[PDB]
Amino acid sequence: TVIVLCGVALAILVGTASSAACIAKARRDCLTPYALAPNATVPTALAVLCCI
Amino acid sequence: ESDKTFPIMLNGQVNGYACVVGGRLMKPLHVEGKIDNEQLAAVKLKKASMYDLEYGDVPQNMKSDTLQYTSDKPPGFYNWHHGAVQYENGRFTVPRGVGGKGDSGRPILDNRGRVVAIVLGGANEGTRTALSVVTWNQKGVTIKDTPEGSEPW
Amino acid sequence: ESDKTFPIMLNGQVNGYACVVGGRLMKPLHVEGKIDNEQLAAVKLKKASMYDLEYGDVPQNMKSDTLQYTSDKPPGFYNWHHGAVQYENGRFTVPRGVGGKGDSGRPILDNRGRVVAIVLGGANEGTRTALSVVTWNQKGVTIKDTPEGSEPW
Amino acid sequence: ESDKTFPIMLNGQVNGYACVVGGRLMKPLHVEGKIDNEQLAAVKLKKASMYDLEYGDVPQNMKSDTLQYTSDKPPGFYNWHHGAVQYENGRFTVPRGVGGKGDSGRPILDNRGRVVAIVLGGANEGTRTALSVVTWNQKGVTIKDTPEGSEPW
Repeated sequence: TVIVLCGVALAILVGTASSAACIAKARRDCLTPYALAPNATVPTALAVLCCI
Repeated sequence: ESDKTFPIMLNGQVNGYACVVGGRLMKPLHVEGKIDNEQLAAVKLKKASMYDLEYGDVPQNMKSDTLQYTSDKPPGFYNWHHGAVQYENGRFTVPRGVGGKGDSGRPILDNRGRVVAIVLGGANEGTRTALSVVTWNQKGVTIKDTPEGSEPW
Repeated sequence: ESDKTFPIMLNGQVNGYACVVGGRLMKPLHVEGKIDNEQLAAVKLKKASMYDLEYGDVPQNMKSDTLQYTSDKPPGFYNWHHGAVQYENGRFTVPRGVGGKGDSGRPILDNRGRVVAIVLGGANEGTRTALSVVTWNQKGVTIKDTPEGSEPW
Repeated sequence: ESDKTFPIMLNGQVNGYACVVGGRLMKPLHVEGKIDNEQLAAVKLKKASMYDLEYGDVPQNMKSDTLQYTSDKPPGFYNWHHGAVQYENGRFTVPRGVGGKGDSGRPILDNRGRVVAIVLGGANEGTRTALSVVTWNQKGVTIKDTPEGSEPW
C-alpha cells in the first residue's frame, strides 16, 4: 500500500512539475520576441492563460 | 553610438557592445564578460537563448537618454561605427574584411539616430560579408535573421 | 566649498553633501547614500538621531585643511553655494524657489571663509523659504532650529 | 618607465611598484598591496621569500611589449625617475635626500632603455645613500646586494 501511494504521489508531483515547466517555456517562447520589441499589441489570451 | 554603447570588459579585452534601447538594456548571450558601468552591473538579466540575447530594465535615471527603436527599414545605406552597411532583399551586408571578433552587439544606426539592427555575427561570402543580426518587424516581432554559414563574433 | 564638500551617491545620483569642520565629518542622517571619497567610506560614524546627523573622526591627512568654525552670527547676508542667505530674527531664510531635495548638508559659509550653519531642510512660506538648519550658540550649544512645517531636503 | 611600471596601492596610498621584465611581472615582498590591473591581479605569483620577491607569468596580450634586461654593468651614471644612480665599487649610490619609502621595485634603466637592476631599499651613510638592490650576473645568476644597516623601503 505505502509503495503504491508513494508512487501515485511521485506521479502527480512530476506531472505537475512538467506541466509547470512546459507552460513556463511556452510563455518564454511566445513572450520574449514581444518583450524585446516596442508597443507589444499582444492578444491577451496567451498571458491570461499562462500568468496563473 | 560612442556615448550610449557600452562595451563588455573581460580579462582586459572588450568582447562585445551592450546597447540600451527603449529604456531596456540588451547584451548578446554568446559573449561573456562584465559591463563597465556600475549601474548596469546591478540589473537582473532575463535570458532569451533562441535569439542569443539577454535583456534587463535600465534604472530610473538612465531611461531618458536611450536610443530609439524602429520598424520601418527602407533598403539602402545605413550608418555604422565602421562605415556604411547595405540593406537589400531583406538582408544586411558590408564590404568584405570590415568588422570582426569583439564587435558583437554593435547597433546599426539610421539617418535620424535610430537603431535598426544589432550585430551578432558575420559570414564571409567572398565578395561581401553578410551580417547575422536581429531586426524588428511591423507587428513588433524581433526576427533573428542569420544567413547560412553565420559565425558568432 | 567646492574642494572640501563631497557629493553623496544614491544609485548614482546626488542626494546630499557631507561637511568637514574642525577635524570632524558630519552628514545628515535622513539622506541615505555612499560617500564618494574612498577613504571616508572607512570612517566610522556615530549618530545623533535626535539631531538627524552622524559625525565621525576624520583621518590625519585632511583635518587641518577644514572649514574653520565660528560662533558669532550678526544678522545680515551670508554666503551660500546657491547665493546669499538672509539671517534675521534668529532665522535663516532664502528666496522662495531656490533650493530643494538633494541640498541637505550644504554648508553655509562666512565672508572670511568660516561655517555658520549646515542646511537640513526648508519650508516655503510663499514669500520666502525658511531653512530648518543647525545653528550654534555662544555657550557652545548646537540648536537644531526648524521652523514650523519644516520638511527635510 | 611611465607606461610599463604600475604603482602598488593600499588603502588609497601608493606604497610600492611592480615591474614587467622579460615577459614576467616581479613585485617585492616587504610591501603589501593590490594591483589595479585585472590581469596582473589574476596572475599566479610564485614567491621567493629569501629573495624578497614574487614573480609571475605575464599574459599573452602584453608579453610582446616588455622591458628588456641586461647583465653588463659598466660603472657610471644610470638614469632613473628622480635622476641618476652612480654605480661604482660594485655598489649603487644616490645623493642624500632623494628617494624614500614607496620607491621600492623601481627599475634602474640603461642608456639604451634596458633594465639592469631593481631597487628594494636604501641606507643612509651621511654623504650619500646606498641602494640595496637586486643586481644580475653574466653566468645566469641574480645577486641581492645590501649594505650595513639596511632599511627596506
